[PDB]
Amino acid sequence: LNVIKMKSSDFLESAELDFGKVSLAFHRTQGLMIMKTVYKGHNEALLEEAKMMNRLRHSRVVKLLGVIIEEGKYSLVMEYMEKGNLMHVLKAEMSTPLSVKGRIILEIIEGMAYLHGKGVIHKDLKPENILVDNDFHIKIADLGLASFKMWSKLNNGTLYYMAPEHLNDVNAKPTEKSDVYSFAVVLWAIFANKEPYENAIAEQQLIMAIKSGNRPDVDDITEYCPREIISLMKLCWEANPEARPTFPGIEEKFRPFYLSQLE
Amino acid sequence: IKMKSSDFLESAELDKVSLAFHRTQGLMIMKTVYKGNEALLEEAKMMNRLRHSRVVKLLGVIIEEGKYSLVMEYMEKGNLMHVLKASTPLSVKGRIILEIIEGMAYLHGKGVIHKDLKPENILVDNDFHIKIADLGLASFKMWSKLNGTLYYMAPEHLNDVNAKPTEKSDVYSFAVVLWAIFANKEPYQQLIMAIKSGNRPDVDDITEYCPREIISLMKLCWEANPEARPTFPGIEEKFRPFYLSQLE
Ligand SMILES: CN1C(=O)[C@@H](NC(=O)c2nnc(Cc3ccccc3)[nH]2)COc2ccc(C#CC3CC3)cc21
Ligand SMILES: CN1C(=O)[C@@H](NC(=O)c2nnc(Cc3ccccc3)[nH]2)COc2ccc(C#CC3CC3)cc21
Repeated sequence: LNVIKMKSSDFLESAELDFGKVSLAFHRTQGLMIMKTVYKGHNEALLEEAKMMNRLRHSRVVKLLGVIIEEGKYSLVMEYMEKGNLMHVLKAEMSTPLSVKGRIILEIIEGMAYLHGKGVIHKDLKPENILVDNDFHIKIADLGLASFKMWSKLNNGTLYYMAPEHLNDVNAKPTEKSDVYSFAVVLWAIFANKEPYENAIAEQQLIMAIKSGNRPDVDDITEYCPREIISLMKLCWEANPEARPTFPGIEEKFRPFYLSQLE
Repeated sequence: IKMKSSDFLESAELDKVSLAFHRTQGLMIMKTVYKGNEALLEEAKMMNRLRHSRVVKLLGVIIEEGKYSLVMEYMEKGNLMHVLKASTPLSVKGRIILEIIEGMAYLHGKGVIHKDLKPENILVDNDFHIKIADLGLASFKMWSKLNGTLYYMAPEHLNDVNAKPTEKSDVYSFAVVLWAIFANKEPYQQLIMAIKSGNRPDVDDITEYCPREIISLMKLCWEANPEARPTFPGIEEKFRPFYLSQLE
């Protein structure tokens, strides 16, 4: 457990930011980190959960660096991703070029393939959980703590990326195909530079529409997105979960396309 | 367009909104949208330019210490369905329909498609005149960004959230409002597919007297094919002489 134990004295300084009690801190040897804190006023179960998450080690997946438990105040600690999340970057003034968007897609695929390979279902894949560093590499995060059972309980949601089978039944068993659907909508957003379903009027309209087969508007991306990716996102958002490909399957389809046409 | 909290003498919370008494311009409804940019002011100014007697006027905005609020006209009797369930004379129901037509024709003339026309967005003043509102911020794009009845939604939008709304989308919603005005009640997955297949509010459940012309109008305006529906100027051309000779 010492592998994930951090102390306030390990950091030179920290300050609260304007979710929840999030702060930016400089670690004495490991650099800038983001800290999320909850006040409670049992700890060993929290530390083991942190140790488990810390074993998810892959270049495109957020590595939990450690936790701090002091004075009834409980913190998770991770590396600071300066450019924020994927949608923040997509909407930036600088228009992200095709070669970069293609690499982002491939890195998302790599990260999700690793997670599923480790038996991890994400359950809330979405642009907000795809973080971007200063060289435009990405890492997959779980900022809503959907996979942190204990740490989520201590703290006591867009539907655009949620698979239709989970619309109105969020307690159904999570599946790998649930994540593949989310990925399909992320693909669309990467080329649209925006959230889907802008012409929806009511939440009930949208939920029923998606369950009936409605999908993001492909006509918004045809002049930017290559045909191969449009075909890919259609496979990945098929209504039948078992008709959706695996992420290793997606990777074997997408990587040679990226290499010859995009890189 | 820009107001300050100091511009108001008194305020009391009203069943995230409050009724406030302005120093010079009188009673207003205030809603704090966000607690915690120039595009917001520009959008507010464009809404302020939507000046018509049957359309709610955005009176101003308050931007103070990270607190963002919209300020609009005060409509004493609440929304249309509240009034319908209160009894409204036929000549007043006819005038209300005509005032909906006027306000919607104005909005369409300005290029504004409402997209969520319904009794809750039709506000009634002390003298039973109406104004059209957008309480769900369907047209307030930038202010909505600071942060669900399907009975009135046209079938071309049911199960297709990507189709662009048009003037005829609002005409369908108007037809169902007509039914509600004389039924005095709200209408009606299984329902959605039924509506998309041609099911409509049951005219036979209107129990009070309703002119044939109004029965025919609501059937015309809720045609499944949007091109079979009239425009609001087309509706006014037919309805105003009817109101003037038979109802006023
Ligand atoms: C400090 N912090 C963390 O360490 C988070 N960790 C993770 O997201 C994560 N860890 N390991 C993984 C890898 C994985 C991915 C999917 C499923 C399973 C595993 N993610 C959890 O709590 C936080 C919440 C929000 C923020 C923020 C912020 C910005 C807005 C200001 C920061 C954290
Ligand atoms: C203060 N306030 C506002 O100003 C609203 N504005 C409007 O609806 C509007 N403004 N100008 C127009 C005219 C138009 C109509 C259609 C399309 C485009 C324009 N509507 C928007 O936010 C609110 C939400 C809810 C309430 C409440 C309440 C009590 C009654 C239950 C109040 C507001």
